[PDB]
Amino acid sequence: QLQQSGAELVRPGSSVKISCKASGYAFSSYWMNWVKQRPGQGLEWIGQIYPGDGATNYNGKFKGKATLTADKSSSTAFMQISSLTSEDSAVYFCARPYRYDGGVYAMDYWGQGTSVTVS
Amino acid sequence: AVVSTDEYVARTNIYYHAGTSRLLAVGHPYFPIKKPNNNKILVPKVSGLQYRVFRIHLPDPNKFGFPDTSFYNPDTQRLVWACVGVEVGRGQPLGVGISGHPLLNKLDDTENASAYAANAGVDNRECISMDYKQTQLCLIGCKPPIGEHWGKGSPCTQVAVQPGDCPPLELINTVIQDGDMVDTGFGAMDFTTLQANKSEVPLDICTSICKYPDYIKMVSEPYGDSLFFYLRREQMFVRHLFNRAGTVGENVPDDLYIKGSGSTANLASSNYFPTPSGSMVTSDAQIFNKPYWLQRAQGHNNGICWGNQLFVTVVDTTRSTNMSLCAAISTSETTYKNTNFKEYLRHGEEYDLQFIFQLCKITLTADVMTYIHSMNSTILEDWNEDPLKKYTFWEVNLKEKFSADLDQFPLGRKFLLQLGL
Amino acid sequence: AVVSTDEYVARTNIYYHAGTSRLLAVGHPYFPIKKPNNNKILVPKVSGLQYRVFRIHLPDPNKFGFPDTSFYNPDTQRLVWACVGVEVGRGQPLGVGISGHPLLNKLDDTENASAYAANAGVDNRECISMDYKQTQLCLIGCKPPIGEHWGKGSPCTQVAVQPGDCPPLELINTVIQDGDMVDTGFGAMDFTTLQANKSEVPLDICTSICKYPDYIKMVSEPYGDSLFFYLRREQMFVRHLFNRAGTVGENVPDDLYIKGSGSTANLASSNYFPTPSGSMVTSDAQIFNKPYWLQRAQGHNNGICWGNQLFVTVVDTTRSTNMSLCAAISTSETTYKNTNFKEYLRHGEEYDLQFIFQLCKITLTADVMTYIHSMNSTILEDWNEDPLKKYTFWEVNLKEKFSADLDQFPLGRKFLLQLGL
Repeated sequence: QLQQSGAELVRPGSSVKISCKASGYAFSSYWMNWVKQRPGQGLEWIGQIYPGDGATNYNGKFKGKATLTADKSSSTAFMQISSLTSEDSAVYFCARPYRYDGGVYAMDYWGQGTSVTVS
Repeated sequence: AVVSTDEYVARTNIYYHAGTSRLLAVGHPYFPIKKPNNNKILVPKVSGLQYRVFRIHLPDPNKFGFPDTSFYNPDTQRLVWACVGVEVGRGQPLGVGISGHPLLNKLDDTENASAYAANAGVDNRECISMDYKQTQLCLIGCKPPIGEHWGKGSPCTQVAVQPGDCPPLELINTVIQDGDMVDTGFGAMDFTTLQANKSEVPLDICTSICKYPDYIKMVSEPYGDSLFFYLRREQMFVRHLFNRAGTVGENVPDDLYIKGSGSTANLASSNYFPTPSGSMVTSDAQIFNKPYWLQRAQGHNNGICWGNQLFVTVVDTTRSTNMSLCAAISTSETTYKNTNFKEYLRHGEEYDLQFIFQLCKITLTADVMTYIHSMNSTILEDWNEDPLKKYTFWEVNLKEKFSADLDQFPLGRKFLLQLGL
Repeated sequence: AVVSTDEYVARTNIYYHAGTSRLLAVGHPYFPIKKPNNNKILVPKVSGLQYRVFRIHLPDPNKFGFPDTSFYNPDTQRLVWACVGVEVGRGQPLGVGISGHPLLNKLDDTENASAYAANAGVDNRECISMDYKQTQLCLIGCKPPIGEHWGKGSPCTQVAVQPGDCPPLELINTVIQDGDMVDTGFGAMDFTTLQANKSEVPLDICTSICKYPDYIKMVSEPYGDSLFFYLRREQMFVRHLFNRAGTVGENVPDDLYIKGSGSTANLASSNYFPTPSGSMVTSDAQIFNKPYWLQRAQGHNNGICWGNQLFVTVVDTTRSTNMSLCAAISTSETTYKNTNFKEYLRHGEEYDLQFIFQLCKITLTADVMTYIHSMNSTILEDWNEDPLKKYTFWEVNLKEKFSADLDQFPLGRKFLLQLGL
């Protein structure tokens, strides 16, 4: 069970911090994966975080735009977006790696999705 | 400043022989057998891999009844026993034991692989045994022996230990006790507090502490009472090279390799561990059943048994043979049935300690009394309860074993022949 | 012309003992543990396969405060410490480590094959470990130790190096720093700059340089300050015989064989590489925990510690035991789950250096000053900042450790007993 934040409306140039709270398992063993989907369009990979030491990999497209963090004490993942534009309006999803610290065999548990409007 | 005992301890010409009859120990090699509902030990754990610490009790030479007492002045001086010869007799045939674990944490064989190993599921533990590293050693002194081992150090008050975090190490000095285990090839550490797994090593050391004599510390000791003589012989080699199942506690820095793909996409456990093996055991390499002449000690205490005590620590894995004995539940059917026979394991140890003691006298002058007092106040207090009651050791009483006729004993004859006069 | 120090260095009758308390080193056997985002080292790499280079700092005998100073003239002469006895104490139990790589470049087993091996696809790397070659060595001098290793030489300005072209070799002399790696069976070379592969050898030497003491060069050294005494003991044998995956860098001349066909049509990699194995480790073969009396040096510098410095290089793989310690993420379920335990690896090293120094005096005559000046101008300048700041070594300060009572120490007793008077 993963819980994401409610809908956001932010003005161009602003910034947003969105959470994904983990529950029903031991968070301290798993990364968190994040993707992006624009209205009526496909899926794109943003990055994934190892909460333990804050290590993370970036999709080049989201290098300066995205930063990932996580609160081990409360088992929650966070993603912040900077210098928001019309292209950042989309539904964002958090998703757990199937195999502990490995990122193969697909994403087996997804969050409900959080909608962000830049306007 | 500390000084050799030769300074204040006078040597008489009287010599006595003393020896245990024949010590015997029988039990289970890996763990003690006890009542489940109960806690009373029915059968003890007896293994060739344990330390044997003998607490030798000597008759107080001052209370002793010598035929002649003209050799000294009971007013100005006192008497102490000095150990001059020791013979640690061993009695079973030479042989090698073997220890394992039904659920040893052993993923795959990393000594040589033809294809990338599968994938760790849940519990990939195997029933595995090994022949521990060979060790022969003998420590003698008037104080109990001291060992070292790695244990879980106390954490720094900062970053809250996340569950599963690697525990901090700390070299811990301890008193070696009779029954303690010897490093078997996995080093000297406290496996109970450093391995939650409970399956990293064989059952016999699995929830114990393997200790190693802290030779450095003991010899640095100012007075050198803990050990004034020792013999050590240890050898070991790598039999097998394995992998550890479990989850990466610390990941392999990616600057050390090129990411794989497909099968090699996921890194296999690089938490390798070897299986020890103390090679062949031999007569020519025996340390025991030979007399040790403690004439010149490297420490300042030259074999003086203050407190009429004497410690003999031993470890001999050259006679570690375990014998399996099985009894039939029924003596009928002429067809073998594994269910008809109850299989067991037992190991026996046979010792025989022998000593040659030299009577000594100490004129209790001012200086001498000041020195001895500083060194160990109890010396004087006892002269004209147990301080180590908390520890344990094979208690050996020799108060009724002293004999002036060395002639009549094997260690005795050897001594006379060796010392000529 | 160079001359023995016995020529211009006078020997007094004063002797001092000095020793480290007990050095201890704990860390990860293969690589350092650090913060991913960061670069600060959280846990250092500590392996029995690294060199330990101790930079021993001695109190300036000229600034020192002796009870008596009549033994020399502070106007015509100066004082220098001379190393006369060393005891490298080692403290963990004997044992053998083990190193591997999760993606080692090992195609097939070439030691014995029943049918021609398949065909190299993409990434045929295997998770493989091995027991490195045994090495015990001790170098002592007043200058840091120097090693040799093969590295990538500079190319000749001609034929533009085609990518993938074999890199040129060049024996490179270097200063052996504390923490450097010892040849482990793959020779002394720079694997980082000579193996793009990053999978030819185990992780612990994988991106390091394995250096070998350049004994030839150091002994040829005119003044012989870099090393005036040494002990070396190395052994190794071939455990396994493998193949290397990758592509033919240099093809096998066809005059060396008859073309095959079908399966044997295509030649298998003949880029063989063996797996090393330093056999069994033994007490009888120990180099340490024995005193070394540096009385007659083979070089011209007979143990004079110019600069009040002293270098002690050591390598001991006879105590390379690595201990795996795993912590449970949860202490609930009574069913083993590999996911419930985080496995780690740690290795501990224990040292204890002890020395006996002899005070010496040098009357600063003209000739003497010309000589010493040519030899090493700093000598005189310092008499009545760190020149090796670039290099790193285990710093050891003994300025507060000298004692005139050799009597009170184990190495000291040994020395007195050995030298009689």
